[PDB]
Amino acid sequence: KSEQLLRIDDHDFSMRPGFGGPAIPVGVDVQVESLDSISEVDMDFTMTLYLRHYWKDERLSFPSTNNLSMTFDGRLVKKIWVPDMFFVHSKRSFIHDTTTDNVMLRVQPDGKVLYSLRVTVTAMCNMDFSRFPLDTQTCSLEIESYAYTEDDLMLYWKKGNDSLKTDERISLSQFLIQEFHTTTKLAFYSSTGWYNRLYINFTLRRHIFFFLLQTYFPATLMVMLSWVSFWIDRRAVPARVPLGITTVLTMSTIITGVNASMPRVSYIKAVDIYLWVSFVFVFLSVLEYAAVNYLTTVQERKEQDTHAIDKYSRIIFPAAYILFNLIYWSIFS
Amino acid sequence: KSEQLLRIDDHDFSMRPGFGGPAIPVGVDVQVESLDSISEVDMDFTMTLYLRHYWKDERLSFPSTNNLSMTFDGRLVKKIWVPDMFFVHSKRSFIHDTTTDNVMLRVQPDGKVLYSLRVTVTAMCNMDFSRFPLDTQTCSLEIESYAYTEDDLMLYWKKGNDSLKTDERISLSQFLIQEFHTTTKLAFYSSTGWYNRLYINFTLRRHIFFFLLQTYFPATLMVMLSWVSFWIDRRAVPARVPLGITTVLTMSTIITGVNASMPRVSYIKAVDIYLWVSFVFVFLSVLEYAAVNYLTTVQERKEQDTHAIDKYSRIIFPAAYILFNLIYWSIFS
Amino acid sequence: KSEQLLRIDDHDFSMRPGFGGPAIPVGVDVQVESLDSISEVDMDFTMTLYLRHYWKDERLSFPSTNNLSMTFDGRLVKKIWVPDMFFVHSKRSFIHDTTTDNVMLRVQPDGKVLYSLRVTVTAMCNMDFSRFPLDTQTCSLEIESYAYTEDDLMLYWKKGNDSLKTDERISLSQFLIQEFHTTTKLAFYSSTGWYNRLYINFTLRRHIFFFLLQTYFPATLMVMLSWVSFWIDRRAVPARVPLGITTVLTMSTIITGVNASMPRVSYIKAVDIYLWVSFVFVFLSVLEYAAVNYLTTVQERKEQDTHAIDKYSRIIFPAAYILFNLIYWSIFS
Amino acid sequence: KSEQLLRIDDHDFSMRPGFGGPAIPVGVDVQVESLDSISEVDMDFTMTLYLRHYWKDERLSFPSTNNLSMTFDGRLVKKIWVPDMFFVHSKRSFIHDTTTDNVMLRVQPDGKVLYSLRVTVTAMCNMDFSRFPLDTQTCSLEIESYAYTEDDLMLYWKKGNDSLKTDERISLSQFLIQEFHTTTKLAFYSSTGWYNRLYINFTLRRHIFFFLLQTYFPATLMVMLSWVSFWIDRRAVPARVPLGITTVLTMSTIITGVNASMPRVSYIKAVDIYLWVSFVFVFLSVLEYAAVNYLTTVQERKEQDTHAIDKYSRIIFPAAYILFNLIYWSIFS
Amino acid sequence: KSEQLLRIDDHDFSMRPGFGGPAIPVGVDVQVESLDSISEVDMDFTMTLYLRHYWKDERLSFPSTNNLSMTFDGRLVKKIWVPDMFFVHSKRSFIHDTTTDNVMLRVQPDGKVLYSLRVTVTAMCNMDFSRFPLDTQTCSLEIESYAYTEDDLMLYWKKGNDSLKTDERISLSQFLIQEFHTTTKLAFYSSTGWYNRLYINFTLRRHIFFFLLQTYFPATLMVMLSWVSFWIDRRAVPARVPLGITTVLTMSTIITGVNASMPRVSYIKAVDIYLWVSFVFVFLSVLEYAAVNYLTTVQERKEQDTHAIDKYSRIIFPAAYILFNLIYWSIFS
Ligand SMILES: *[C@@H]1O[C@H](CO)[C@@H](O)[C@H](O)[C@H]1NC(C)=O
Ligand SMILES: *[C@@H]1O[C@H](CO)[C@@H](O)[C@H](O)[C@H]1NC(C)=O
Ligand SMILES: *[C@@H]1O[C@H](CO)[C@@H](O)[C@H](O)[C@H]1NC(C)=O
Ligand SMILES: *[C@@H]1O[C@H](CO)[C@@H](O)[C@H](O)[C@H]1NC(C)=O
Ligand SMILES: *[C@@H]1O[C@H](CO)[C@@H](O)[C@H](O)[C@H]1NC(C)=O
Ligand SMILES: CCCCCCCCCCCC
Ligand SMILES: CCCCCCCCCCCC
Ligand SMILES: CCCCCCCCCCCC
Ligand SMILES: CCCCCCCCCCCC
Ligand SMILES: CCCCCCCCCCCC
Ligand SMILES: CCCCP(=O)(O)CCCN
Ligand SMILES: CCCCP(=O)(O)CCCN
Ligand SMILES: CCCCP(=O)(O)CCCN
Ligand SMILES: CCCCP(=O)(O)CCCN
Ligand SMILES: CCCCP(=O)(O)CCCN
Ligand SMILES: CCCCCCCC
Ligand SMILES: CCCCCCCC
Ligand SMILES: CCCCCCCC
Ligand SMILES: CCCCCCCC
Ligand SMILES: CCCCCCCC
Ligand SMILES: CCCCCC
Ligand SMILES: CCCCCC
Ligand SMILES: CCCCCC
Ligand SMILES: CCCCCC
Ligand SMILES: CCCCCC
Ligand SMILES: CCCCCC
Ligand SMILES: CCCCCC
Ligand SMILES: CCCCCC
Ligand SMILES: CCCCCC
Ligand SMILES: CCCCCC
Ligand SMILES: CCCCCC
Ligand SMILES: CCCCCC
Ligand SMILES: CCCCCC
Ligand SMILES: [Cl-]
Ligand SMILES: [Cl-]
Repeated sequence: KSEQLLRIDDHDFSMRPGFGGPAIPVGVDVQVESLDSISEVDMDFTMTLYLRHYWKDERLSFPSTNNLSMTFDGRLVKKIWVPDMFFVHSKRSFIHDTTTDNVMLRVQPDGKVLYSLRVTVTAMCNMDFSRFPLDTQTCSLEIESYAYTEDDLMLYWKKGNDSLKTDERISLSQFLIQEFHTTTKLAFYSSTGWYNRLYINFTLRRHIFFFLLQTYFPATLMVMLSWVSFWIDRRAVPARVPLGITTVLTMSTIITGVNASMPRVSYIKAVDIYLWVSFVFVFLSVLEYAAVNYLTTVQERKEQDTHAIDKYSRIIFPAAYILFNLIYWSIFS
Repeated sequence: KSEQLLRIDDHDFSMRPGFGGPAIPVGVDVQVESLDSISEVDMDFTMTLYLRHYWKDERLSFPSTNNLSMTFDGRLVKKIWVPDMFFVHSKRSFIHDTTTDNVMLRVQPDGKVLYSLRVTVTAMCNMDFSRFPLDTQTCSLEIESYAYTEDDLMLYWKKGNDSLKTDERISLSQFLIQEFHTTTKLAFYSSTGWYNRLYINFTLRRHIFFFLLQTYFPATLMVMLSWVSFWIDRRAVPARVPLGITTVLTMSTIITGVNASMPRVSYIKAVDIYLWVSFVFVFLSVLEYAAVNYLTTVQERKEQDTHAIDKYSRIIFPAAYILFNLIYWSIFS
Repeated sequence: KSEQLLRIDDHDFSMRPGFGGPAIPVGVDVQVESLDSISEVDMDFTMTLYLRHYWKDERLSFPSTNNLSMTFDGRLVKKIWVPDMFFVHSKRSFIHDTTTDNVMLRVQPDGKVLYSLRVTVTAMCNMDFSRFPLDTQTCSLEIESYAYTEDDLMLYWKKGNDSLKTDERISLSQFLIQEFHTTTKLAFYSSTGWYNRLYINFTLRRHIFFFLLQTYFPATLMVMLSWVSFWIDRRAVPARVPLGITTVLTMSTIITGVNASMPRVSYIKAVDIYLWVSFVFVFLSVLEYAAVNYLTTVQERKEQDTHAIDKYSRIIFPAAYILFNLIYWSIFS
Repeated sequence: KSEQLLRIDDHDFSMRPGFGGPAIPVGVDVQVESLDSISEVDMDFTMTLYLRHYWKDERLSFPSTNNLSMTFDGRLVKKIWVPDMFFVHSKRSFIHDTTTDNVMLRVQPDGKVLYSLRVTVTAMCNMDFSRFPLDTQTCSLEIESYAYTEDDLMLYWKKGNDSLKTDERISLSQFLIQEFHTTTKLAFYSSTGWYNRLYINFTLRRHIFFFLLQTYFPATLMVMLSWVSFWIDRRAVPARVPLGITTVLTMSTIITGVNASMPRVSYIKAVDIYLWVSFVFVFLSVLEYAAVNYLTTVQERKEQDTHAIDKYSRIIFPAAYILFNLIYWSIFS
Repeated sequence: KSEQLLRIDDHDFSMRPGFGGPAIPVGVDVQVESLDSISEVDMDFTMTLYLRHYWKDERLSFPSTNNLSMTFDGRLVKKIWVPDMFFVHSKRSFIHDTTTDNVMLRVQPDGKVLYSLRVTVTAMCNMDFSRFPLDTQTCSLEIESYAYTEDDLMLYWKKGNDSLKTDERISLSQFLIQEFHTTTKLAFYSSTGWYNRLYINFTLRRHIFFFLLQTYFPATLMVMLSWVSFWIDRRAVPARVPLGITTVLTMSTIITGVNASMPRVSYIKAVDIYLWVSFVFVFLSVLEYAAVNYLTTVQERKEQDTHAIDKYSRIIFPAAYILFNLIYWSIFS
């Protein structure tokens, strides 16, 4: 029996290696396999990865006439001491178990141990949509020991920034992913003390041109279309009135359609500001002709060429819209 | 073996400490990690948190030449007595178990015990949407012992209002969160007796300006647009009629779009009252011109300037709308 | 050890108390905590409740110098006999287990037993939507023994109609709940025999005024709007035609919007009958003017005041609509 | 102990009864409790039912002074041999376990056994939507032994067609259910040999009148409405043009609304053919007036009653539409 | 006892057969039962299948007077050595367990073993939607050993390309499936070494004609409809203006409806290019008449047949649209 080469029953494996003395160092490496999904309303993301641990335990040393190591599956884990890592700020997680538990332990003749397992985790990520669709988001995944403070267990990245590897084909449907890197920081709990925490960081961006074409283009086109009435004969009332009211209806249907396709976030975003300013411009173009028609009727009744209001509007409306665009795009980049 | 320092087999751990005498006090602290989601149709919310217990048991005392404590994981829980807390009015819950069970027990030389675990819970919260979107909601999470009355177990907050801590970055996508605090109250069950119950309370609010811009603004603009026809020449029938009917169509499409984007709650809310009053105003503006056209035709036929009805409507319609707004906003704040 | 006061190993607890003789009576009480959700497309509902059992077993009697009882958690259940209740016509269910299993057993010195547990269940409820939105639904939850016929186990409500309690704040978002009560009935299985079955009954109703305002009001308003054309000068063709076609478009958009907001049930309901009759009325109002215009043109061509058709339509259309409303509301209440 | 009346430890229950000789017959009965849901996009359905097995085993015979049988729950199953049935072509399934496992075994003095359990299963059902909404679908549920060929285990329906019972109130929201019956057939696996397979068959149909009223009626009405322009004076251009373009807009909104409410199946169905032919008819009615207006203008310019094209169109359009309807309804029933 | 014919307690089954020498070959066969679902937003698919393993182990040989084999269920798996296969790049998986675990082991007298189980798996599949709806996708499922390198375990397809079988009725609702085949490739891990990997490959295609009819047809029809205005008398302003603005509204509603029915992928696809070019064509047709009306008014005022712009537009617009179509369909096939 291979489990008799390790004196399992001759040691108390409820205590850590080196108990009573200096803390035992534990090194960590991570390989990220995929990014599975992201939820903008609930503000979280899901990832699948391999987690690997390295440490030494003299109680597991065994004699050998060669330098070959022994390999075990998950059934040995319950018989020896292993580190208790957990994911901070997570919502749910599990360890894969088909066709059996995806775990393993490799033991060297001198007592060095490698511990490897495959896991899927869902983690929280606070997002800010004020600048949508030109926003940028930063997310992180955090790893910590549940029960051992830094006086008993010292947790660190085994090879610095070389400890993190990512799959060549990692992708998300609606985002671009960039800038993976690692950091570390100490955390304090008033109940028990100081703990080491490890971080994996990355950044997300959107495809700007899709949103420009889908949203900003039609609204600008409809605003430009409302200016055509300034060049039409003021005596053609049955042509001037329906044009304005139909332009208002078209802009309203565009805004409703755009609202139906964005994530349901109930606060003001940049694209909403652009759309409602455009709507106001279209509304004012109808008030202009109402004033022109009333004044012309008054003059004809009193008495019994282009009106000045049309002449000024032909210049004033586009200049104001251009100024609004300059200010908007200088503010929102 | 560390489990032989505690005389596990020398005591009956199916009975409570102090059995037969006064009740044993148990103190509680809570740390809230995140708020995960909220469901308005099903009226519930989900939270993740750390739960900690404090009590003393002389049967667990052990000799020591120093003042160091001993730490165990979840496997020891089945061998000793622990308190049986549960969440009142919950729908589902679970204890996190990656990479192992997130539990631990720390025992002092004199028998003081700390018991800590990490849990996620979904709890019910009755909501009232009568004043939407200006409504305010209050929710709570409740903790109680399943099997021990106040004569056997005395449950209390360990440090009063200092027993509750919340994460600095706790947030929800569509709500603002404020005013966390704790309370206690006694509950009675006719089957078994009186029990102590603990409460965690907080309040939720919406972003008002988003809803004002998205709903109240377009409806007011369309009502103001329907008043333009009162200043148009009454002889221009092919201009007056299509304008009114198209305004009615536009208002209908706005209301349908607004209904499609709110939570599916099937009873009358304040925003519905505002929208349908505006729709009635638009309808009456079409009836007005129908009457004017009929009377003018009658006069011309009998026989073979501005009509009085237009002159009065130009004043009467805006004043009535202003009065309705004053009453509405004095009632609904 | 408290489990040695009961002679656990001295009895066969695979057989029922009173084996070989008359059936053992088992009394039941229920406390309903909440109604969690309802699904109209799948026709089911979800409930959380406390289930309590009462019976006597002389094998569990123990000596005592007082009248104190002994209390145990769920670990003792596997060592003694307990009744095997299950929920008939259910789709899924589970027993709550945080922070431990929500079970308990209390034993009196003379052998009386109380058995209590907390459970969540989803149950089927056939619904009929023919009279929507004026429909009424009745639902029930059913409890039965899996393996014991009425000759071996007699199941009954412990205190008649006083055995059922409901929470003061029980509510559903889109329904009103009324008339909780209990019944019993015998059921027959050809495979094994006769069994006792217990029932919990209640009734659901909708908020009528919300549906009246959202659906019936706009359709009636549009039908009334289509009658305006009967009072407009027949010589104003460019005013009469667009009005009718735009009214048809508006009614179509209303019907599409209403269809989008009801539960996806694919058979004919009362509100559909009302909407499509209104649509037919609007269609006929356009055919009327087509006939008038053709006849006037014919007369003028042959040759080279109000037409009779308008005069009759002004009376005939509203009277027919009123008659339809009287018949409809006498049929559907 | 009742388990000592059966000599459990005196037999090897890893082998089948009658090992080494002729196959053991196993009879099956089924009672269907409900149909829980159906998914048209994923093509599957869910059912809850009772499964019962009958066979004889002389190793379980016990002495008795009467003819009473002994009843056990699910804990005995692991100690004896039972048949290993599984559901072919299923996606997921489970056995109900509240308040305990819904299993039982009854043993007669001579060794006859009844084995009963309650289960929920989701099974695949390939569907064809070419004739929607006039399509008919056939589904089945299949039962087979996992590890025993027909040489070792003979599986059959215990009472032929009387072995299947269904609940009196079984229903689905959007379908009608008819024609339950059973069949059997032999299946071949190249890896291990021949196996017996049992089938449960049924048929589904839709409510035709709901779909006729919701889809076919409005499209026919709009096609008939487009024919009104053929009777309007050709000199009234501002009446003829807007009518045609608005009819096109109305038909487009109807088609979009209809597409939004059907199951998302991306290939051509019969109702799509009807709708797009109607759209083509409406388009041609606008081209007709364009030609008429151009020819009239040409004649007046050259020079400086009803046109023949209108006279022919008044006859030709309805006859072609009637012919299309005759062919369509002769093809699709 | 059949488990005593195999000397279970006489061997260490924590080590592989042939330990210390050449690697043990393991052959694999696969039978695919169904394709359950596909998710375009999350980019994954789900499959159900049978997995079979073949290898030899002399430690399991048993004496026999015949050539009959012995069959066991899943309970024996924990007592012997079996291969540890897992699915690479998967998100979730499970082994079916109704009415018991769907596993089995067959052992020949000379020690040959067959190991069979039924499993469901969800796997990732990166997709590219640039050419939608004319895109083609390729997916794969991958199988690998968790803990044994190629020096200890040699994994291969048992019968080459004959090792893969698929069900005759495999189908997906929205895709066509073709070209199943197998491959193999070696993979390298810096942590442990080289491993053998097996692949199952297949291809997916859409139904082109459904998308052509639903999207490309209406847009082309509306572009052709906008050209009618070039043949209408330029003096009929109240006919020319509303026609153009209503055509713009119709095209906008078509585009919104089409966007609502495609998978929510936020980057530019081929069908979007076609739709927005068509929208631009419709917009330019309105600018053309604005210019014509202004020039005619200027000429009449100065002074106090067909205009040249209409004559050129009647030719220029269709030729440009035809050229765009030729380029588009030569690029996108
Ligand atoms: C790894 O590189 C990143 C690059 O930004 C840096 O921030 C981080 O500190 C580096 N970590 C180590 C351990 O070198
Ligand atoms: C904590 O403060 C809140 C503030 O409202 C108060 O209501 C509550 O009673 C306080 N509880 C304790 C234990 O002081
Ligand atoms: C309880 O009251 C209801 C009231 O309708 C009645 O139907 C039922 O029979 C009563 N049951 C008992 C046990 O009294
Ligand atoms: C049961 O009746 C159906 C009726 O169609 C028939 O097809 C089937 O063969 C019958 N089966 C038996 C076992 O009689
Ligand atoms: C099986 O056939 C496919 C056909 O494309 C080929 O690519 C593959 O290499 C073949 N594999 C074997 C093992 O013959
Ligand atoms: C509330 C946070 C600042 C946002 C201010 C936006 C103002 C938008 C006005 C648009 C008027 C149509
Ligand atoms: C039913 C609860 C009181 C709500 C009353 C609202 C009345 C709205 C009338 C709107 C008419 C258009
Ligand atoms: C099919 C069950 C009876 C329903 C009959 C409704 C008839 C509705 C006709 C509406 C015509 C527009
Ligand atoms: C592709 C399978 C045959 C379906 C043929 C339908 C043709 C529809 C033409 C409709 C033109 C508007
Ligand atoms: C961004 C990837 C290349 C896509 C270029 C498409 C340009 C579309 C222009 C449409 C104008 C209406
Ligand atoms: C007995 C162990 C208590 C652990 P704790 O103080 O709850 C901190 C957990 C996160 N590192
Ligand atoms: C034997 C224990 C019964 C507990 P109960 O009377 O059901 C009250 C549960 C909530 N504190
Ligand atoms: C051996 C027990 C069989 C029970 P059955 O005859 O299947 C009836 C189950 C519902 N009371
Ligand atoms: C060792 C048992 C193999 C069973 P198999 O040949 O995979 C057929 C399974 C369906 N009846
Ligand atoms: C001790 C075993 C480590 C395995 P690993 O190096 O993590 C590679 C897993 C995939 N074949
Ligand atoms: C209309 C676009 C002008 C603004 C471009 C960016 C200048 C800051
Ligand atoms: C139109 C807004 C007037 C009401 C503002 C609030 C006054 C009570
Ligand atoms: C228009 C409503 C009249 C019908 C009311 C109810 C009379 C039966
Ligand atoms: C317009 C309906 C005529 C077709 C009915 C069915 C004749 C085959
Ligand atoms: C309008 C269709 C012409 C293009 C067909 C394909 C030629 C490359
Ligand atoms: C919004 C412009 C109105 C014109 C009156 C000067
Ligand atoms: C933009 C309209 C200005 C009115 C002319 C004073
Ligand atoms: C929120 C500031 C935006 C200002 C608009 C240009
Ligand atoms: C609603 C106003 C009607 C006008 C008749 C006095
Ligand atoms: C608001 C219309 C009043 C009619 C004039 C008496
Ligand atoms: C529907 C009314 C038509 C008028 C012909 C008498
Ligand atoms: C309702 C129209 C009747 C036609 C006059 C005979
Ligand atoms: C289904 C009967 C309704 C009749 C309409 C009044
Ligand atoms: C579609 C009909 C066109 C008329 C030209 C003869
Ligand atoms: C249907 C239009 C036919 C044109 C007359 C020859
Ligand atoms: C887009 C065409 C405009 C006409 C001016 C030459
Ligand atoms: C397409 C319009 C061209 C204008 C004539 C020069
Ligand atoms: C992305 C290239 C498409 C060009 C349009 C013909
Ligand atoms: Cl006009
Ligand atoms: Cl006109």
